[PDB]
Amino acid sequence: MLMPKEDRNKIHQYLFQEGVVVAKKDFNQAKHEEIDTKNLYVIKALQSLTSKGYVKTQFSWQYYYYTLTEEGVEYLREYLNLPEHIVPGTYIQERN
Amino acid sequence: ENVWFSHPYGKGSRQCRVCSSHTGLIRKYGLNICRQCFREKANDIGFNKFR
Amino acid sequence: IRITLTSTKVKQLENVSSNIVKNAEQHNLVRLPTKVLKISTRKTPNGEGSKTWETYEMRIHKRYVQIVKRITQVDVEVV
Amino acid sequence: KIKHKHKKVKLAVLSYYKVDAEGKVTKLRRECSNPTCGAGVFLANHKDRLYCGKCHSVYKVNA
Amino acid sequence: ALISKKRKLVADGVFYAELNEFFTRELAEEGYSGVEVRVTPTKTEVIIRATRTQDVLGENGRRINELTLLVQKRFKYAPGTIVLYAERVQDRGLSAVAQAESMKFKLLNGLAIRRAAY
RNA sequence: ACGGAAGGGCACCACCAGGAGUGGAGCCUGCGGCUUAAUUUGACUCAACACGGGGAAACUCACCAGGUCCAGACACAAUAAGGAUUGACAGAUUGAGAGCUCUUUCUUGAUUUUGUGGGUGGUGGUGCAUGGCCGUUCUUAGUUGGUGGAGUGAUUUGUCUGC
RNA sequence: UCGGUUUCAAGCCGAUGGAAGUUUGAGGCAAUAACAGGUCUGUGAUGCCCUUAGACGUUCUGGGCCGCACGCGCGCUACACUGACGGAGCCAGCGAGUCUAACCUUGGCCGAGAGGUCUUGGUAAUCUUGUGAAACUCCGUCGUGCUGGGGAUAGAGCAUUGUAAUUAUUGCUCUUCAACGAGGAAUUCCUAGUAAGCGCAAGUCAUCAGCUUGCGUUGAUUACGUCCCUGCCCUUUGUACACAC
Ligand SMILES: [Mg+2]
Ligand SMILES: [Mg+2]
Ligand SMILES: [Mg+2]
Ligand SMILES: [Mg+2]
Ligand SMILES: [Mg+2]
Ligand SMILES: [Mg+2]
Ligand SMILES: [Mg+2]
Ligand SMILES: [Mg+2]
Ligand SMILES: [Mg+2]
Ligand SMILES: [Mg+2]
Ligand SMILES: [Mg+2]
Ligand SMILES: [Mg+2]
Ligand SMILES: [Mg+2]
Ligand SMILES: [Mg+2]
Ligand SMILES: [Mg+2]
Ligand SMILES: [Mg+2]
Ligand SMILES: [Mg+2]
Ligand SMILES: [Zn+2]
Ligand SMILES: [Zn+2]
Repeated sequence: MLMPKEDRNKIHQYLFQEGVVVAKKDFNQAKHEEIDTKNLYVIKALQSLTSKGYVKTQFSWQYYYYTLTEEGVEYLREYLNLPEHIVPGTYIQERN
Repeated sequence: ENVWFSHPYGKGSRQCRVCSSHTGLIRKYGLNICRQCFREKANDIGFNKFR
Repeated sequence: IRITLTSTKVKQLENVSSNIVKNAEQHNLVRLPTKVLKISTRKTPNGEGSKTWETYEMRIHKRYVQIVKRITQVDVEVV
Repeated sequence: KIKHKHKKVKLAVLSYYKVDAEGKVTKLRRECSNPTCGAGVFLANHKDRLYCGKCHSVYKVNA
Repeated sequence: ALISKKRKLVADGVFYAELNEFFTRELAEEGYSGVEVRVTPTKTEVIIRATRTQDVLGENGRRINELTLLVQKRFKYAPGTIVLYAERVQDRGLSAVAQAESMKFKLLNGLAIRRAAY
């Protein structure tokens, strides 16, 4: 989709850091609550994300929930240059 | 462009929170569910039938 | 003290009312109208046939120092 | 009677910056009045002004 | 907040509904009877009656953690006020809602209808 | 099952006794028809026709006259750092202050463009391919099986004369 | 309970008693077998087909769904003197209502009105609200003829909703003042606080109720029966019907 590499990894962090997304289905919301972009961009990015793997989705009343797989946790190295397994999302953050 | 979503409340703003449906919306107490969608999910929302 | 409590079911609504007139004697010391919310729509999903109507109902019943903070531990609220 | 694409004529990349005597940066065209044209864009020259390349919204700077 | 008890009790059950046909729409394939929402001080405990239950902790913590932060993100709950207690259903042969899902998957693997219904 | 066949029984969606009417008038509103660029459409006995919660100025919007956009995911081949893509002041433009397309020559940085597939959305079609729900038959009392009894059998008795 | 009744019964009828004696009144629930009944125009329910960039996707601008020789279905308002109007008396119940905000609105002024305005209370058994509703009730005016019954049609002006009122959104003011003189053949609904008359809240909803879902106020006439019509149920009967008169 039409979004230069400062956008598709505008979040390459909220994904690996937080772990999941929420986005009520609203193209032209253009201001995601909890994230700095169009709400269109996250979903279309998550589309592009899920349709390659690394992340799943579920729908339940127009709220487009996303979740990522262990396949994600080694794809956030090719252009998401982070130290290998130095950290993850559902690891020791608040109670793990 | 910026002429994309360049128009408005009324029916065009409201929709059932289950199907995106603009029509036949039940909004008394602000639940915002289709009459049809309401009658299915009404069992556990709190509305039982007595009389 | 003064507490106001509410719920939809009545049993565990009145398993605290009694459970508070018994902490009322905790050291040998010191009903609202029910609100029925009516949703009244059609049985049919489309438009066909006998024109049949169907009321639903929610029933809302409401009632009303060291020992204070260990009494609040159904919709619980107090001021 | 169908619609049409965009030509976006590429040119053989940035066409203008001049070497003097092999050499030194001699420069040509104009810059804007912002650090959003912070020496990463020197302004266009189309017709009647030197409008930006990055500041295509505000900042019609002239000299 | 600032809602008359009418409009939030409505929105209490709406929350329960969306929660539920979220849960069913999410983990029917793992076995799931209803959900209990404890309206309790501090936390809002969501006890989940489930048939097969270890489908909630993944890499020893990695699943309910993935869910707890999910329900709050949509419902704007600040972290740690949503406790996802994950119980196990009372006598799973008690729930039509469970067994219907036990058959939806059963027939969805080609087992003859008279076979997998009877 | 049906009978302008018999015996019972029972209903104001039956009559009787009557009320209040409707059918006539004016306007509201729905259906047809005619009309139209389109007058979106579903439903036609009860059980279509102030019914689709259908009280439509925009939205709704499905129709009609036009104008944008991709919100064409992912794979492959292509383009590709000596420019892939994207964008735009003003005018020409146009309902428009819209850079859709042209003039113009600046941006922009592998983000998506060209193509083959392959998706996706679809108030597009089929309620004579379905689910769920609903209406109706049917507001009435009716329906079934185990065992034995009758019959080669389909079937029947049970589920009955009378009250 | 007492009697009358039964045919032993099941019950039915009368009475006294009682807040209550038609299952006490009214509802919710509701079987088996079915219909090619209706709904893909409620679903991010869905098989197959069609479409997918000059799009049937989507958005934006503007029009239409309202368009008027005509037929029909639900209704609203009336032909008046058991009325219209003007003062006056003044009595309900079911409900809904605002903070990632502008809902229900009292009281003070301004305005003939519609409405305008500065406060105000209420997340509501508290406040709006006794919702001072309307029919109705007391007192007057009019005088039988389209009249002061009737308010359709239309002109002119002032307001409100809303980016936007033109093909009047709706409210107000004055003016215009049509058919209609109790509705042919037909035909709907109804047995008690029911029919009908009367208004009110709720759904809708930015604005718009002549609609619907309910609630109370005033409150009758007439049957407490039949199988004539329409028609359901149970036997028995006949059939050349079985896609079933
Ligand atoms: Mg008429
Ligand atoms: Mg019938
Ligand atoms: Mg329109
Ligand atoms: Mg339009
Ligand atoms: Mg469409
Ligand atoms: Mg059908
Ligand atoms: Mg036998
Ligand atoms: Mg038999
Ligand atoms: Mg039945
Ligand atoms: Mg058919
Ligand atoms: Mg479809
Ligand atoms: Mg229409
Ligand atoms: Mg009708
Ligand atoms: Mg008059
Ligand atoms: Mg009077
Ligand atoms: Mg009749
Ligand atoms: Mg209506
Ligand atoms: Zn819905
Ligand atoms: Zn600049």
